[PDB]
Amino acid sequence: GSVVGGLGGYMLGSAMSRPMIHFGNDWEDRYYRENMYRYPNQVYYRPVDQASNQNNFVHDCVNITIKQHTVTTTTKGENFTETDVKMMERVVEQMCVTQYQKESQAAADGRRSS
Repeated sequence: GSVVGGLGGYMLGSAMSRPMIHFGNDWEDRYYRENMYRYPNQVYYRPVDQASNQNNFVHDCVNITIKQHTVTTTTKGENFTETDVKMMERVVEQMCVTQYQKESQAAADGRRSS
């Protein structure tokens, strides 16, 4: 899975499932579900050595995977709205929270295996 000219060496995760978010609003929970199939399954990441945190890895990951959904995708027939992107800021966070933990464990525990 490519990008607009790579991202400077960024890696790409395995496909993932949809998180159950708990926004609090029934309109969000509905809207989320009404579009849950359109959200990404995979997230880009950087390797865990130089940066390594649950903040910066995960913020940038949202910015990035969203950007691929904004430009690598909206120029091929997609057209996410503000509200769809606002949902995506959560969906990719949850995904890249796990991707961070996976990559960290697979580094620290040595189990380099997605």
